[PDB]
Amino acid sequence: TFDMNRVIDEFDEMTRNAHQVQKQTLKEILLKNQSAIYLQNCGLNGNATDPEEAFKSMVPLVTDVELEPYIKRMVDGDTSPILTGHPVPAISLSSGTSQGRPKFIPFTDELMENTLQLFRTAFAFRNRDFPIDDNGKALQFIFSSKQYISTGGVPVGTATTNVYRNPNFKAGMKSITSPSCSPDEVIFSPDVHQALYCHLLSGILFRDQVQYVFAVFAHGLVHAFRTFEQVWEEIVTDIKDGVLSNRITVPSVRTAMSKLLTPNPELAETIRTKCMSLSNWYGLIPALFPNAKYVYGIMTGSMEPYVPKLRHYAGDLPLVSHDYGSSEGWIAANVTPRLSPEEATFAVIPNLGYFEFLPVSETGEGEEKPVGLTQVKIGEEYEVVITNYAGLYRYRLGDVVKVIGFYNNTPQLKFICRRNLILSINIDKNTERDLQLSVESAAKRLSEEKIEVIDFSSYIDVSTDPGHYAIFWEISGETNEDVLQDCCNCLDRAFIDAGYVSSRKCKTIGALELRVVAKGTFRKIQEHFLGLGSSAGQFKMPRCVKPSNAKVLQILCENVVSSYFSTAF
Amino acid sequence: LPILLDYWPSMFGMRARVALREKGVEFEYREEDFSNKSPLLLQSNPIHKKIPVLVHNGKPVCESLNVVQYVDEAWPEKNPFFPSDPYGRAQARFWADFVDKKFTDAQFKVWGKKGEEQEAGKKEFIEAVKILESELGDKPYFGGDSFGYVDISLITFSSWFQAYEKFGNFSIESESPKLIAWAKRCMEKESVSKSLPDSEKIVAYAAEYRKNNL
Amino acid sequence: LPILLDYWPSMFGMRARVALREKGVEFEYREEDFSNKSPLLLQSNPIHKKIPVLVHNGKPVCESLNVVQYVDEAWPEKNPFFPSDPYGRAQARFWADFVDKKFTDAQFKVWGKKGEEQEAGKKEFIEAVKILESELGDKPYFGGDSFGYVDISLITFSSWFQAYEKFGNFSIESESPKLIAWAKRCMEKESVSKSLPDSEKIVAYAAEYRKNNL
Ligand SMILES: N[C@@H](CCC(=O)N[C@@H](CS)C(=O)NCC(=O)O)C(=O)O
Ligand SMILES: N[C@@H](CCC(=O)N[C@@H](CS)C(=O)NCC(=O)O)C(=O)O
Ligand SMILES: CC/C=C\C[C@H]1C(=O)CC[C@@H]1CC(=O)O
Ligand SMILES: CC[C@H](C)[C@H](N)C(=O)O
Ligand SMILES: [Mg+2]
Repeated sequence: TFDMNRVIDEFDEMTRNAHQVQKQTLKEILLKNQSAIYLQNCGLNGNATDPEEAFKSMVPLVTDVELEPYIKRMVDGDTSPILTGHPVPAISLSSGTSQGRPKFIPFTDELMENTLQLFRTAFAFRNRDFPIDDNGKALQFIFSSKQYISTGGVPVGTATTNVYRNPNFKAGMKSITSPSCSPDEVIFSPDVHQALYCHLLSGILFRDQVQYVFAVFAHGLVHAFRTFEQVWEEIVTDIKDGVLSNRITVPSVRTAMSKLLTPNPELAETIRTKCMSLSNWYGLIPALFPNAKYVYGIMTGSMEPYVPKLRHYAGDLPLVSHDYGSSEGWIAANVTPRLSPEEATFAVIPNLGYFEFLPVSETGEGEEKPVGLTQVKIGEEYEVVITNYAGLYRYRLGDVVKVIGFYNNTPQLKFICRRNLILSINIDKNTERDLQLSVESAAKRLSEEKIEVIDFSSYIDVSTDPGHYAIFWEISGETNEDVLQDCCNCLDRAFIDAGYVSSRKCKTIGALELRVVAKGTFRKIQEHFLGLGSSAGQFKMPRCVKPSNAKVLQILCENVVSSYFSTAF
Repeated sequence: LPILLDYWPSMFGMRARVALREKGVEFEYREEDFSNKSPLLLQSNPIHKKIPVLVHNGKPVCESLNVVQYVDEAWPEKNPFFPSDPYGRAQARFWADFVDKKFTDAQFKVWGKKGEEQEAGKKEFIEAVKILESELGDKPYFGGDSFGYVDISLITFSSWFQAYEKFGNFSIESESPKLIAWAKRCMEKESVSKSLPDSEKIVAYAAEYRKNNL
Repeated sequence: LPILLDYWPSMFGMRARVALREKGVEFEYREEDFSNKSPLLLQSNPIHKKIPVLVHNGKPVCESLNVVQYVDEAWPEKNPFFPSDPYGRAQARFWADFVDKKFTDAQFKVWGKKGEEQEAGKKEFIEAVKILESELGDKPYFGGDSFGYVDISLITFSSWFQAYEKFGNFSIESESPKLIAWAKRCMEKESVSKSLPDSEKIVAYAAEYRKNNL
């Protein structure tokens, strides 16, 4: 149960317990996971008076390629305990690409334990700095709307799907966050873009009591706000007569919204009078919820260009930055949320796992052994290696962080990265120029409708016979079935190589399936990626996904606004 | 060659069998007529008259846990069941004893009873199921880096997961894909490949046990 | 220093105490109001909330036979309760397992209940003390040539003998003498000489719970 003062004092106690907690964390991790096969290769049985030393002296640092076969084994019909243990409920994918190939990583309920405690922790620190009403709400542009089963029959996916569909999410987050504006259905609605507009709407419907605006990214907020600048005429009209726009066509959400709709003339007059005042949207974020005392986002790294427009969006509202870490292994919590975006430093939490940092100080790159958490010298930049329950043991994620200070007994971490740049020939191609090419040429059909395609990803299914490649699209707006059917056909027509033709024209692999998804899905992808515990080098996102990709994988399915195989063929 | 006093449906005997096979020994499997128990059985464990009972060199080892431990110690040269540390052996022991006490009784309720014991039995099944899953953290096996003592103790129950699946009117997998699936991974090794009798056979005779007494 | 969560009339706790004192370890004992179980104890076993519990190096050790096995494994250089052979270990384990089945239940039935339940329990315990008599045959101690695993396991039941003798108004000595005889024989070990509280009091505990449930 939530409290700020005790929770902060146990944090002061824990952070001060940084070495003790990191090592004990190792102990529970090894003891819980003694049976792992890599470990048998490694020669480890637990206990001993050199558990940490044995830890760093017996098993080599793993890479995604080496990880991929076993994890592949956990997902493709052989429910198999591997580099972690018990068959994981869901699986993850990290930024960059494993040889350009997709990457698969383990998930467990511990991700929820850590997630819950971290948000409780952070909300306590933030509300400490930024107090909120007990009876208010939070504008959360959050989404976890897609559920599907991988080929093996084991669910595979995103941190968000699992975090909001987890039985514990509603109960766990009810006390420590302000009541969500959006009905859980709209959040889990089969149409995310329609859900973004609706989310804007829901978010916009009780603002008098809003404590803050939420998106995990400054650019996320940027999307919601530019989109805000992309639909309020329609918004006022939809809400005005009490009849929602023809733009949204999914029944669960439509029925849900119509439950809360009636004709009200005046509000239009009001909304209309104020938003005109903005000189072109200067700091409208405070204006729409006049009482939020902050803007919650991740505004560093790949987002540094985006904070000013968010500031441009936020106006004079303070910018608070999100804690760092993922289900892959959480890392740090922002003890000092009120800090400026250009100086945001986040405090590592000790039991999330056991991490080590690989230095860069020789030239580029150099050869120094990984050293202890506080052993890391101030001011220099170290890449991050982590051992946790996330199934990832001693793995090189290849991204650099800089330590600038210490909170109590723990270090403070800052990031300046962009992309985790080590790339090798990818197999989920269809040369990326061609994948991008396909999206570009086909999307022109969607470009006739005053909307430009935003982002995309592709998939390969070995379950179906013949297997069908699945391409997904993030876009500016809603359109009917015919055009997207033409778009699928066009993607098919687009990969110009002699091979794709030999196959598909032959029949050995099925008609390319265009499962047009909804907007923000890639945005979610970005949002979980930059946030992962490592360093800011986490945004060169994967184009095509094979059996081994996962984070785009829960996202692809339930919210397929349109799922169609080529009319051609 | 070692003589295994075993029963076709008995889980624990299945543990014995999976253990000897997993390690790397060639032994003889003996089925039994409880109606007409063999002279060897009656001499080997007269009071209990229960299986498993392995006669090795002329020395009979009853009990599945006792027999798996025995397979381990008489022949501990390649695929060791227990971890080297005493506390580790301890964890395997505590957990194996665990599948064998509360879990066993409850599943016993899930296939052999009616009325309230059935409903109670299913509930205890889930509550128990999460706990074993809960201690697991995320461990591929239980006893050692590969096949283990606790692992040996609970694997035979993999056969019974299908029975619980329909008879218990429950899904051990939808709520806990983890355990049954763990068993599926454990079904790639030859030991469980041939040790555990067909899932369908176990379920049908189980229903039959229900038919024979009221 | 090792710490033990113990109950004054706990044969189980006594299993632990006899074992630890037996090897050669200085330790601490803490009595438990089971009505209010200890934070260290609840931490040891959150669900069972059952003793005896030995804590070493920060790890709670649970279950009686497990605790004694823990005793042998904890300091493997001076006093072993087990014989060198694997089969011997198996015989001892088999017998200790015998100690925990119809035997615990049997005494539990005689001191525990009355009437219809009582006689069933009476014949069960006499029969059990008798089979025990048969396996004992001659040995000073069953666990092996010297004080062993099982010795610690079932010697502890002897203090309750007074209770069983009076409640069922029996005299287990005439039908099976060597058991009780050997029991006070084992009383000589410094392991059980101090760990186990007096019989009149245990019997008294038996008087008190019997007083409540009538
Ligand atoms: N806890 C014992 C169980 C022994 C047991 O109860 N066996 C049962 C069936 S597996 C038996 O032999 N019943 C005799 C009968 O059915 O007549 C073990 O670990 O083996
Ligand atoms: N198998 C356990 C059983 C021990 C046992 O029965 N302990 C009793 C002491 S009389 C107990 O803790 N009862 C507590 C309760 O009923 O919750 C062992 O031998 O350690
Ligand atoms: C601990 C909560 C789990 C996810 C929290 C996420 C949000 O929804 C805001 C930030 C955070 C993204 C990140 O910290 O990596
Ligand atoms: C709450 C979910 C967070 C943002 C996670 N990193 C995700 O984006 O899936
Ligand atoms: Mg995401």
